[PDB]
Amino acid sequence: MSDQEAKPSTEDLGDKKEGEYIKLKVIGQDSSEIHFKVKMTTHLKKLKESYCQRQGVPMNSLRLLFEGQRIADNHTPKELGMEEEDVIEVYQEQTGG
Repeated sequence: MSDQEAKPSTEDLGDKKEGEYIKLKVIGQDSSEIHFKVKMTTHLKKLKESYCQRQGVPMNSLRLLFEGQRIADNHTPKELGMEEEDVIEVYQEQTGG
């Protein structure tokens, strides 16, 4: 009733232990914690796209930011200052409705 979530699109569900990548975590306002695997030299769009894919919500509904800076696509974790945790904060801001 009154839901705005679609079907969760799992991009990856295997090779959790067998791989050379770290596991990041995203904090959602709806008390949601998603864990996904990624490398430190990967694009930042993959981080945001994976998080929204698992939830099944519109991209223009939640804003992802880190330490006050904006996260784009051609950005790198080493540039934004992402450490071992790689955890990003999300804020609910629907464009109109």
